[PDB]
Amino acid sequence: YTIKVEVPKVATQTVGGVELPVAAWRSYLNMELTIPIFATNSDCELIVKAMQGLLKDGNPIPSAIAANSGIYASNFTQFVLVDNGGTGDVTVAPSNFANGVAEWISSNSRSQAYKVTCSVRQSSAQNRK
Amino acid sequence: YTIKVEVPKVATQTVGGVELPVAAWRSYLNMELTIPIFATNSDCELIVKAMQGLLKDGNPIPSAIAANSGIYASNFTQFVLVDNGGTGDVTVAPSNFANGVAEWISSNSRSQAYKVTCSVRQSSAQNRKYTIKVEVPKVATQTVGGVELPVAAWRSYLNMELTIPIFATNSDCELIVKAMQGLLKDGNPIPSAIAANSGIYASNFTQFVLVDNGGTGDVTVAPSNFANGVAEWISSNSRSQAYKVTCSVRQSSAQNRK
Amino acid sequence: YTIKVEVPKVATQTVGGVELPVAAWRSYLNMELTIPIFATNSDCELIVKAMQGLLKDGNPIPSAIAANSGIYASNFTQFVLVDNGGTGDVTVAPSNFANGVAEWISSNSRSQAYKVTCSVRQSSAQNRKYTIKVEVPKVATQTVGGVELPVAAWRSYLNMELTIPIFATNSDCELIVKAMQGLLKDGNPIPSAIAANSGIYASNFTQFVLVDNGGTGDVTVAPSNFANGVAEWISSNSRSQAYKVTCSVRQSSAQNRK
Amino acid sequence: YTIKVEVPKVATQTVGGVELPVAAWRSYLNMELTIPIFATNSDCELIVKAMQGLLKDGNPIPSAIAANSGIYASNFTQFVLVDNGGTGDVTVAPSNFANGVAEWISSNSRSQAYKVTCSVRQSSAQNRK
Amino acid sequence: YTIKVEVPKVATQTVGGVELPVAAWRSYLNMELTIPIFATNSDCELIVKAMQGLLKDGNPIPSAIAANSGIYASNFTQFVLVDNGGTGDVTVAPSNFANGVAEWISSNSRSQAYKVTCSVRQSSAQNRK
Repeated sequence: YTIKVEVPKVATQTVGGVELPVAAWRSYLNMELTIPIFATNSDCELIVKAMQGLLKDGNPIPSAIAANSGIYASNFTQFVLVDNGGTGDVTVAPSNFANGVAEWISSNSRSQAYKVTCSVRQSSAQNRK
Repeated sequence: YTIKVEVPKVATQTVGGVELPVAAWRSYLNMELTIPIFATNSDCELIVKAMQGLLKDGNPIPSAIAANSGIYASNFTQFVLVDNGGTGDVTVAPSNFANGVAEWISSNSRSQAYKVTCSVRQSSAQNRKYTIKVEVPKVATQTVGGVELPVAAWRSYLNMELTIPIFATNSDCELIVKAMQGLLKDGNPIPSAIAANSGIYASNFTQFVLVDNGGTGDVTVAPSNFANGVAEWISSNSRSQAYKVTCSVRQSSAQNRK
Repeated sequence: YTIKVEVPKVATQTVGGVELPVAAWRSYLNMELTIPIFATNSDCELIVKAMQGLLKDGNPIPSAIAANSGIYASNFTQFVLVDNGGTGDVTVAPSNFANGVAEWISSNSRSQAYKVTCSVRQSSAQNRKYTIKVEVPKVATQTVGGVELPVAAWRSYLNMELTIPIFATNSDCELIVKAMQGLLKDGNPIPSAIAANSGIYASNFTQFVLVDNGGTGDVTVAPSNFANGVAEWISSNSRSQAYKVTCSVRQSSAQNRK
Repeated sequence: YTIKVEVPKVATQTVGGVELPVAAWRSYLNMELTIPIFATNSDCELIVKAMQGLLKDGNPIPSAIAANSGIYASNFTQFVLVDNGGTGDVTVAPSNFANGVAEWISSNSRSQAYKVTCSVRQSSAQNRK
Repeated sequence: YTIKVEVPKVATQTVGGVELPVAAWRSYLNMELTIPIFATNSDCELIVKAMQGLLKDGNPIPSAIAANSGIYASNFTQFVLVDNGGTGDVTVAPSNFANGVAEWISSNSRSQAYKVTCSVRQSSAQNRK
């Protein structure tokens, strides 16, 4: 799997006196996951559980990021990307499935929107990337 | 957005038979829409409203298409391009007929005006082709050399090509116009997807009425394919005698979405 | 003036169907008119009257066309080319049949005579072609070497090509003749524009009866296109089975208008 | 805009004893108008008003010309070019719209007729000529 | 005759924080008129009448311009160039007669003013341009 996420910072920009909604900067997340062909569905569930537990609230890895510090069909559906207790949530919706790459986009201007992509590819004879 | 429509010829047609050549029995519609990335949802709703007002009954373009005619000195009239409930309406007026291209612009400066152009041509021996273009601006004031000028921050572009065989009866052209009107009706999948900056994936991919004939004789299209992300609707007919609708969306360039 | 007419074949025709090949179902008429810049309105009315008298019922050319025939020794007769209410009428008489071209001239000198020529030919495997030419003079006296001679100051030229498929019935040829007669009837847009040295723009661009069948079964043509200045009329049919009329006017050279 | 007007002087000419109606001479008027794309309809109305006021009766420019002295669809319609109080008026009628150039011609012989042409063209990126 | 007219668009411009009255853009009108030496004063009056009728309100040529659309001594005196019903009129006044070219200028700043010029010259042996 190759999964990419983009988080923007929404703002207004003045191009010669003209106001346009843009993103001041964007943060990128890239992740690659390799699974051997011998893996049973239970092994895949264990991998998913490990990934979920890596970023649970209160653990060192998410706590470092949260303060900018260090160490001291039927599947192409809209889902909630950012949950803020029911108010201020960010929802992405499917947009494109060209070249075997699925895409999601939040309901906003394209310049101020969240972007999520996911794709699978048989990289090796015994590994699926 | 890329949209394609295929309409069958009904006059003197035998149901379930073989009718050749293919080009003598089918009408083709191809629509391309370019929207800049700076447009919000409210801009998309305005673009959808402009499209709904372009093909409304009684206006020059549907009247010309429904009667196999071109643009002449009796249907060249001003019409409401964008309807906003009687307040803030955007209307266009005849402004040019040079080189065989009919043009309408709104009562604004040349840098802040809605633009409509229409042309017809005998493209082949047995085919006639309509070319239609619409330009929708985003008005702004921009300061050059310390002086303010009216400009457009960006423009949204719509182009349409319509190919009709010479054997089509006036009723066939009326069917084409009705299908065009029913494609963009409010509440249908494509305008809803356009107004929300999204695509057609699983919950808006539903069957809908393409041709409305007062309850009796209506034409309904149902989903039939989703390969490569392109959504496809067909009617209850053979693939050679059915209404076909295909829709897809991609990112053409870094500044626009098609 | 450049004028084009398209006539459909009606015998054994199915309404709204597909009929192939195209060349087996349609008749074509192409007319070119060259008028010198020195002609006034009264000269144009005389030219229009000559055209009206050329295609009047009972005359050699319409009789030959309506019966698929050529020119032979029973319809080769003299006829009134220009009618001026019994006084000042211009008549032509048979004068030549060499090389397969039938010729008529008026009772005047060879330099001051109205000229009419007609020929037929099997131009293609399934098409027959009529070529018709008319020459209208402007008589004058000109002094060369101190001696007066009769000459023509200028000549107005009319040429017509008519293509008919071999499958056409006598009734189809009668329909063609009636359409030809109704095109140039007094009060219709084209003769009115020709008589006034003008074109078809907005007020003479009106619908008119092309084929007159005694009130019942009449054919009416209505405006449908005005691109590039060319005026176009069609009947209430598909573009493959309708009567089509196109008219345009330009300046061919510094001395003539076409 | 590029607007041209031709005014003839009607006469009869003897070509070897043959009388022909011709124009002894013709007067030509050529005018070019440039309008920026930023112009509002009110600006265009102001320009039209200035053009009309440049040639109003009693002003220096028309008075110099009148004595040969100096300084001391729905639009292709017939209109009156010369107004002479309802008697002796000159009316032009549309004739041709080839190559994007509209033409008008008075109801006379072509050799003794008034000629009016008008055409528009995008000469520059910000100017319409 | 060679007649030129300039119509400005008045505005204020900020040069490094300094306000100056300027014209954002200018529209130019150029016209050339040729009259043969055989023309009688009546012919010149007819030419002036044709020029006036070319731009009368309601005719195709001024109506196209008004909406930016197409086709579908004793003479050097001040005169009204733009008439707005007695309120908001634009008046030009004589300024210069150098090199045989007469000039008019509206009573404003030179950067925001209307400019009218007129000059006559014998271009050919039988034509006056």
